[PDB]
Amino acid sequence: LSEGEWQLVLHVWAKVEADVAGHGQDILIRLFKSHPETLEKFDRCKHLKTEAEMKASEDLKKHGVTVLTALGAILKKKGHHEAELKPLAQSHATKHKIPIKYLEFISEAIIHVLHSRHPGDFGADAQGAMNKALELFRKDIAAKYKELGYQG
Ligand code: HEM
Ligand SMILES: *Cc1ccnc(-c2cc(C)ccn2)c1
Ligand SMILES: [Cu+2]
Repeated sequence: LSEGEWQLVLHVWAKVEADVAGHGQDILIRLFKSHPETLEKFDRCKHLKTEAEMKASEDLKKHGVTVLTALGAILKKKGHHEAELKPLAQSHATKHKIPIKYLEFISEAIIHVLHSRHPGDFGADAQGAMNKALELFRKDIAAKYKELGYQG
């Protein structure tokens, strides 16, 4: 990414940081509605059936904050994120067993929520920048997955 593209990424991410939990809720709800098979990866989660139940779930809201906190730290590294990706690849390859296709699904949900909530800060320039940033994340975590023996 160019420096300008990183700045577009972090500009819209600052909007996410104004209410991390609400963004995380919308992102995970979009993920679970669009790809319900991902629900099975979480404990005490398959039982959630309606959007209202999903919005009421403290576990879901906590999880969305966990995801966005870690992703935001990664994005702020502007690609220099090997030390941040290392523990994530470790757990997601060997314990949670999250295939790259699921990381694509959550990337799509992130982009959907950012476009829905911040269209003025998420035009084609910023969309493409965020696309590139999330593609770089997925590329680098996929390489670490394989180092750990996981071909997902
Ligand atoms: C942007 C992508 C993602 C980020 C930054 C992220 C980040 C994290 C972090 C920081 C944790 C807690 C520490 C750890 O266990 O490593 C975690 C836990 C977890 N993640 Fe991810 N995650 C991502 C995507 C996903 C996806 C797409 C799934 C499933 C479809 C998933 C499933 C899980 C599970 C099952 C846990 C265990 C925590 C729990 O639910 O008890 N992750 N994630
Ligand atoms: C429904 C859901 C979504 C995301 N995370 C969870 C969860 C549940 C527990 C018991 C612990 C950690 N995360 C649930
Ligand atoms: Cu969780």
